[PDB]
Amino acid sequence: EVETFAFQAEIAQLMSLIINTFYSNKEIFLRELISNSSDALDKIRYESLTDPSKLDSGKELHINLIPNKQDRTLTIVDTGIGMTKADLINNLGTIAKSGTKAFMEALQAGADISMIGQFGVGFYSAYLVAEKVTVITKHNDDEQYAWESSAGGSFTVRTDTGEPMGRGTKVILHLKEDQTEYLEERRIKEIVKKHSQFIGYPITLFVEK
Ligand SMILES: CNCc1ccc(Oc2ccccn2)cc1
Repeated sequence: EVETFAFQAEIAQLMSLIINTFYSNKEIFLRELISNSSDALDKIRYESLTDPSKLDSGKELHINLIPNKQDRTLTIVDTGIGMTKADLINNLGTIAKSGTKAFMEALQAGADISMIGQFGVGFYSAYLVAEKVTVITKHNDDEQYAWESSAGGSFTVRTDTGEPMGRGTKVILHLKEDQTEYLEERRIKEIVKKHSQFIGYPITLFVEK
């Protein structure tokens, strides 16, 4: 059972701007997704301060970066609070309509695309480098779900049959053909050190055979 939804108009415009504006500094997508993962980890940590059972679904709080050159995918995994089906609809737990409006105003006042994360819609910077994005997520209060979109105005949500995650979020970036530099170990390391060296969770960069 696959459900197909239309993006709200303003989110569709945000995605079209990210895809179609000439902007060479694409590497910021990874900073934004790691920052989102840190935010999600902070949330489950905070809930666990008063209810330890919130970590029955997994005590480890971490971020994994998994490149796969055969699949041409970069996957960012975190064991944060995850998202309910309702959160996945409703723009992956963001205030994306008002955030996009504020981001648009800033761009017209001289800001650039790299400020996107200050407006709460940093997730959509994934489309700087990905032709399709798959989000697998498990929240303590819901079942495991998969969100997917190749932009073009729509996304899908289905129950995830795949590997159980326990708790957290997996962002799978299906990279554009000309953006495979983001599968190279030395490139990922360089970006993580430049933008995320002080993240307060362990970031493990997986290697390949
Ligand atoms: C914005 N809150 C999350 C967060 C925390 C630490 C962090 O680390 C670095 C590393 C290099 C330069 C700047 N910040 C990056 C993001």
